[PDB]
Amino acid sequence: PQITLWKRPLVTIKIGGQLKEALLDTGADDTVLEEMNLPGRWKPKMIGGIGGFIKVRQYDQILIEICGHKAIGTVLVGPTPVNIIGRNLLTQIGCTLNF
Amino acid sequence: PQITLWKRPLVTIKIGGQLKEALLDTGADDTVLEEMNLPGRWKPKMIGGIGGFIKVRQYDQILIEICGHKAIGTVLVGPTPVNIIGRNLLTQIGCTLNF
Ligand SMILES: COC(=O)N[C@H](C(=O)N[C@@H](Cc1ccccc1)[C@@H](O)C[C@H](Cc1ccccc1)NC(=O)O[C@H]1CO[C@H]2OCC[C@H]21)C1CC1
Repeated sequence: PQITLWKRPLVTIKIGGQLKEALLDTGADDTVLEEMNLPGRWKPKMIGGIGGFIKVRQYDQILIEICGHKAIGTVLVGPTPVNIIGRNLLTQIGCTLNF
Repeated sequence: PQITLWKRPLVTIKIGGQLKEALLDTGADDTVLEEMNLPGRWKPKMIGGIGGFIKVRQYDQILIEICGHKAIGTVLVGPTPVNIIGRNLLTQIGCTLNF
């Protein structure tokens, strides 16, 4: 679809069998989700934005469905204020910016 | 144009008569630029991100050209790690997400 930017570009995602709301974020290299208990091994990581860094758990090869479009990649999980879909998964669903 | 997301969506902007590099960021409500000398009145403001809050100067009704498209709006100036163009100006240049 086409998403305008008058409001935060929030969409429904399906991950680990659960539905969540997430922000499509072209300014994010990586995808960061609010605290959730995903199964499997993970690696510690630190992610930075405005204000500093937070500690996250990095999970590899996680499947996420974003408005019916499937993507598979690295998902970071930690105390983020909002679920963020980053470029690593937005490239996979064929997302572009247009103006 | 149409911009894919394999690389960071960095563009050249013109502000206060100066050229800078900035990230087109659909996950940002507001536009935040690194420390710089902008003309005009300004107000102290606080903006929060993934790591916490930073102190910024809010400049209102600032002209900025983003890849040839003129926007006039609010620009925050402060210790951000990267220059970010947020939705407040992306809407003015007609930017949408498409997938
Ligand atoms: C490699 O480094 C990265 O990719 N870092 C990513 C990251 O932080 N990206 C941000 C831009 C960015 C890019 C590189 C370095 C610093 C800043 C932005 O895209 C996402 C962020 C989401 C958000 C956070 C708190 C509350 C609401 C929304 N938005 C934001 O901070 O916006 C500020 C300014 O506008 C205001 O509205 C919303 C909050 C306010 C993190 C996700 C992986």
